[PDB]
Amino acid sequence: DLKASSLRALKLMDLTTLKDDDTDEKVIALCHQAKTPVGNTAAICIYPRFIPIARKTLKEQGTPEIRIATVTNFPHGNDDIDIALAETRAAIAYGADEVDVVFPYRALMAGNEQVGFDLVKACKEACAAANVLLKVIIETGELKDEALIRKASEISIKAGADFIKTSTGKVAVNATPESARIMMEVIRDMGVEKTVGFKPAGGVRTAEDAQKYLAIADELFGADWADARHYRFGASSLLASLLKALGH
Ligand SMILES: [Mg+2]
Ligand SMILES: [Mg+2]
Repeated sequence: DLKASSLRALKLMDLTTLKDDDTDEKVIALCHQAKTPVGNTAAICIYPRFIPIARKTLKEQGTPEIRIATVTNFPHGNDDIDIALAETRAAIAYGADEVDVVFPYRALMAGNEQVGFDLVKACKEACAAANVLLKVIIETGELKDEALIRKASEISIKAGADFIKTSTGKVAVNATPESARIMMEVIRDMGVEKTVGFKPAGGVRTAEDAQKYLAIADELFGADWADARHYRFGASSLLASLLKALGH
């Protein structure tokens, strides 16, 4: 049923705005939108500079349980660990609940597996010390090949990713059911489904597509696995489509 999958998907959304024209007022509006008439999203995802006003806004409307996710090393996934760590420490100091860091995928495409491992591990150590979850964006659209998607997923998991996420939403190709299945198969094959969640992101716009992404999760790990600690939708306009499927 689409309605059951849509409500489920809504409660798993990282409701996102990551735009050149973002403003405090736009993030405040996103916070109000996260408190939907059928329930709250799992989180918002915003640039780090909007975290403090977002936290205040979420608290004052009585939804402090809507988590605050942000992005670092974003969107480029450069291989400078000092910079990626510095942005991650800034995100923490701002008040992030979760940091979505971009894996250095161009370095991996060049044959360097080590910098990706160290970059994820450095950011994880900072986040873990602050009780902040770390998601790792591997950019499946640029990786393109299934072997590289598996490898970037494997490196991120071994380096301590709490989530692996398909995409930044800033490149030509983002989440696809094919890329989602590959990444979830890595979680399954590595036996880390209890400690590593999955997050399709970018281009996920319809309730029909959200249903397909959850179906893959249900198929691989059972219908009870995809909770907020283990599954998120990185999306924006998807919320309107999920609500329309629900009667709002
Ligand atoms: Mg470099
Ligand atoms: Mg070393």
